[PDB]
Amino acid sequence: PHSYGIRARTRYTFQRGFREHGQIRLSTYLKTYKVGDIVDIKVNGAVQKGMPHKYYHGKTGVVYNVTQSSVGVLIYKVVGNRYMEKRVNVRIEHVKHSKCRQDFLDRVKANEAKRKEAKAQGKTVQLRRQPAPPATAHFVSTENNEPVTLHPVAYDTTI
Amino acid sequence: KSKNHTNHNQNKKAHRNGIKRPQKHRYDSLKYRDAKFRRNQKFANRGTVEAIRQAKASA
Amino acid sequence: IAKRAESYDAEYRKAEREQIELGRKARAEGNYYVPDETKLVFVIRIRGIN
Amino acid sequence: NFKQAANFIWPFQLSSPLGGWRDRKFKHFIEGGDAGKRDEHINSLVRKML
Amino acid sequence: ALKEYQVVGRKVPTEHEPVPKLFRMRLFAPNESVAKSRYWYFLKMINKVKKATGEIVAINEISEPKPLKAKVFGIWIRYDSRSGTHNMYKEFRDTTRVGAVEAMYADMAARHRARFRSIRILKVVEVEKKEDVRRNYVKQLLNPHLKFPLPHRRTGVVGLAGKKVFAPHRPST
Amino acid sequence: GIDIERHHVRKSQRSKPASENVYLKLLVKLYRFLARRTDSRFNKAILKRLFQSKTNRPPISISKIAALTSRKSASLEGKTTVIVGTVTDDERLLTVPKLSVAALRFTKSARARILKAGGEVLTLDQLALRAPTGSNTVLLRGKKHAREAYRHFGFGPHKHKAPYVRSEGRKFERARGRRKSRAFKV
Amino acid sequence: KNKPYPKSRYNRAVPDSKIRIFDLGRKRAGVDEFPLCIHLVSNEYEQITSEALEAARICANKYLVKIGGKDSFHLRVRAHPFHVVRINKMKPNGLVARVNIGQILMSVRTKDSSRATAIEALRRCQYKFPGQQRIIVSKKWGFSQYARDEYIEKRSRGEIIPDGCYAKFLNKRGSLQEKLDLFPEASFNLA
Amino acid sequence: AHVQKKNPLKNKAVLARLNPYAKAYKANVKLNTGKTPKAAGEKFLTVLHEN
RNA sequence: ACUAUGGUUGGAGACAACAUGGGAAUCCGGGGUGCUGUAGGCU
RNA sequence: GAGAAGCUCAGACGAGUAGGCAGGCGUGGAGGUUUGUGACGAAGCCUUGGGCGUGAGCCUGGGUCGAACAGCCUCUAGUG
RNA sequence: UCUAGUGGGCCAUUUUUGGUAAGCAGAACUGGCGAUGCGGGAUGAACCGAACGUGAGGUUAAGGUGCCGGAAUGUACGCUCA
RNA sequence: GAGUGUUUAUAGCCCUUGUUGUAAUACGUCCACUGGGGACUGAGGACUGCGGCUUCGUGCCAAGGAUGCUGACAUAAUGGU
Ligand SMILES: [Mg+2]
Ligand SMILES: [Mg+2]
Ligand SMILES: [Mg+2]
Ligand SMILES: [Mg+2]
Ligand SMILES: [Mg+2]
Ligand SMILES: [Mg+2]
Ligand SMILES: [Mg+2]
Ligand SMILES: [Mg+2]
Ligand SMILES: [Mg+2]
Ligand SMILES: [Mg+2]
Ligand SMILES: [Mg+2]
Repeated sequence: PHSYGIRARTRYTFQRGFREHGQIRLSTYLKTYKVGDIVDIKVNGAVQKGMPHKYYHGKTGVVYNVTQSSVGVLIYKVVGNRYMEKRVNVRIEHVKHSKCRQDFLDRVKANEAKRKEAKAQGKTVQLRRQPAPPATAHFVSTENNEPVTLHPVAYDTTI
Repeated sequence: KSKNHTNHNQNKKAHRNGIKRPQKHRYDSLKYRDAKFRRNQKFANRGTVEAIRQAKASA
Repeated sequence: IAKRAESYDAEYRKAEREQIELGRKARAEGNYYVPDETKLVFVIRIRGIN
Repeated sequence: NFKQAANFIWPFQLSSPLGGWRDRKFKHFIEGGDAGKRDEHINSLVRKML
Repeated sequence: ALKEYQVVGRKVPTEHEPVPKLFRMRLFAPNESVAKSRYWYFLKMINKVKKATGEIVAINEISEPKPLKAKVFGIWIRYDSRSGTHNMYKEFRDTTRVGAVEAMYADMAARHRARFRSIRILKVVEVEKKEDVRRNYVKQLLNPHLKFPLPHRRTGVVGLAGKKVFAPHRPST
Repeated sequence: GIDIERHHVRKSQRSKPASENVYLKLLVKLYRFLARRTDSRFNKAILKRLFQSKTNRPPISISKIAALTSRKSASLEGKTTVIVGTVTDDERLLTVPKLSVAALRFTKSARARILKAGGEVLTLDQLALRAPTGSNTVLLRGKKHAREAYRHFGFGPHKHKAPYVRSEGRKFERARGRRKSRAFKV
Repeated sequence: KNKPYPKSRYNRAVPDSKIRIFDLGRKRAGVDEFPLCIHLVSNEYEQITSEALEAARICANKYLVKIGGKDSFHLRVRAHPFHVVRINKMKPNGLVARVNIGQILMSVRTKDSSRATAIEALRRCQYKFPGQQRIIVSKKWGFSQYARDEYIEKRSRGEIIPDGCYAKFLNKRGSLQEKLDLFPEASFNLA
Repeated sequence: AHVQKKNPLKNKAVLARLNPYAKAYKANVKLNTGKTPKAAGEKFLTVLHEN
């Protein structure tokens, strides 16, 4: 009871979203991909050509090659006791840029914007992110906000 | 009875010598690239090396 | 080293007194002083290795 | 420099608590056990273990 | 050893409501950690708040104002049995609300095999008038001319000669 | 109990030569002292290589020494070349330049040709006297992976390594699995 | 006790459940009458078979009719046998109902005068069912969703339109003109 | 060097080697030398005794 | 509602409660009923 | 000096079948060495005595006995 | 880099499928036994606790403290007669 | 001698506020505050260190690990088998 055809068990994985069938938005074809870009793989069931295998659906990797209609994407997959370099040729309908990559780009930009300004003002810059610190001391007032005393409620059937 | 598959110890075995990651190199083989890109890159790189050689020598 | 130790002692005692004074002030006014959350925790392992 | 200072300190090798633990160690402190966060009661436990 | 605490807490302020309301409970717990945990247990079933999205702003132990005055304590509880949920009312004579509450927990353990987790204390009130006492076994203790013999204990022999294995004579009541 | 996982527990290196050569023991004695009583990485390098096996101490020829010390941007003009190993001759180098070399062993032909060209040959103890910390020295090694076994290591499908075969020619592993006309290629 | 296994194209060869009638009494009643509802709820997760339900409904119909008649009750069976229990023949064997905790098994709305009678009939059916069940009195009007106090106010304002057994409850949604005409006595107050 | 660990909390000479400040350390300072007011408040006490 | 984690917890079991955490759907109610780029026309 | 194959200071750690490696113990025979042991008692054997080693094993008192035998560095195997 | 053993597993928790059920068969996750002694569960491969060099002292876990048996015929409030 | 029916009488109780208050006490927490009883251990072996105290000196100390003072036995005792 187990077939190993390419698209076995992809019944929901390769479905277009509800009320998202039909036309493919043409901005997908106008995106530019360069070697070193970090892309997400997300299979469009409406484009049967250039389909990556279902293992790569929802995976993120680096573009190593650019062709007319496709990109080569480097993906590491565990195959035992080690990761293996996989090179998947994907048509650009199944690919999108990682949104964190622009977030990392902008954070670095803001880091150097802070660093240069801190240098000129002759002060520290403190470019390190920090985990959410313990909450600080405050002074909750009760004027016009008097405490309400609660009690546990008695049991009663609501059917 | 044969056909006795189980994955119970297999994950433990994989982690004994860990999930190894492949070595990352500065340069990857251009045999994975488009052949037209690869052919022209040979000429571009050859000219860059020639130009770097001349400028050092003529300095 | 002795001078540094003395200043640390004064610092610990000063922080402790301010906590008492802030709590007393809040009780007097009927408001609430929410103290600073701890920055330090000590962790003890209570289970063996099985 | 907490990170460098704390890491420099070898993990403390405490004894078993003088006076023992609560009846069942391995339920939560809120449930009358010993596991998990116990707030300032970590100090009484350390006295027995130090 | 239970203690009574007042606990005051609130939802952490957000942009939608920057002045969340303050809610107070009186809770019987062995320590402050359990008191705060019980506060969030009871607040979660009334308000859309968790410990992660709330904060405790005050906690104070409440001592008994008149620990030397014998009182009558009426306690309303809600408890889970093996088959269902019930509300019941019990009355206890004590000098502290803590003492009555400890009496109630022992009483529910003995008579219904009800554990601590299965009991919610709805209210603890000091009953002032004689007729408001609903149990006769309690209001008979409010008689000025109340008299009874000493209850049957296993006698008493100091602390040391009670450790003696052999006695020269049989005991006499 | 303690939960310690131990991977790099025992050091994997030699702490002494496997050789029983008494004179090698004397050289180790000299360089144990020098590597301990100086701050020189050169002396620790010599001590470590004095322990190594024959396969880990490949030879180097005087041609390679002459080439390595005569690069266009070298400045390795009048400096002593040092190898913990054998210095062989390269008869293809018809004219040997003037070289200063310190080595464990010199081949008879290598030693004769170095001297005849006005150069000098030193043992490692003579080197220790001249440059006790290896200053202004070219420390060199032979090619570790030039030996035959490295033609074969890693043989496998599409690895382009050499097979172990008793004989070479057609009929000796050039058929099914080695060409497209016979099932598949490698 | 596997995952639900109903009749389907993959399970065409199925027996019919032994109960086919789920509605009894004055099924075509109204909203003014039968104002009090009693429910028999399942207290545990049981697997009441169609035989056990069929037995209960026959017993409930006979006792209730003899004691109060036909016009004073609206007995209905909430549980439906849709799970198929298999067997090896001497393959599907029977139909059972998977009821969770607090699932109503039989609901009867009667007069408040028949409050004691409705309790007793619903009490007897516990001997036919497996597991444990409890008798509770609904806080809702008959088979509606509203409390008796609220339903009275909706009835006194004039926003309730009787439609067979059930009814139509006004809402602040849809074209006004249809809402106006349909509710004659109701006051569409202008705020 | 260091053949036997000595607890500074028990060995006073070792406690002097570490912590030079221990000699001058003054515990049990009296700060309640004044009139000692009471800080409870009317609102606090009426909230405290509710129910 | 569901759920990760916990107990020599309850219960014959079915399940349930509690403890340290995560946290819906649906219905119902209020509000809304296109925004925008390029290039050029227009009392 | 401290068999530099030596000397010295410190810290952590310790289950193990199948299996792997290292360092040792014991046996027959070979080269070398030890002004080696021995009819004034070799080897072997017995022991209700002693000593050494974590152990494989080793040394020794007493008894019996009668012709050979051992230590150290190496070689070797029909070696427990 | 070279090479050994192995290629019959089994138990528990939790998620399950088949089966009337099973000390049943088959899969998922983790911990175990196999290769794990020790304290506890009278007993016991797998449950609880805890994983082990030879020892001195101290303190504990799980579990106990009428006697067998080391340790309160301890304290407090009830319930229960079989 | 049993029942009433009025708020200190010839008693008492409950609930509010003033001081003599910096009341005590309990509990919690801390003291580089302090006083005793019991047991196991004594690794190391010239010196060197960090401290303290000093009459400032190759001095003293509880400060990089036990010494001191006594007694009895010695075909006993302790060890071994
Ligand atoms: Mg004790
Ligand atoms: Mg315990
Ligand atoms: Mg669970
Ligand atoms: Mg457990
Ligand atoms: Mg071992
Ligand atoms: Mg032989
Ligand atoms: Mg003899
Ligand atoms: Mg014998
Ligand atoms: Mg020994
Ligand atoms: Mg043999
Ligand atoms: Mg005993």
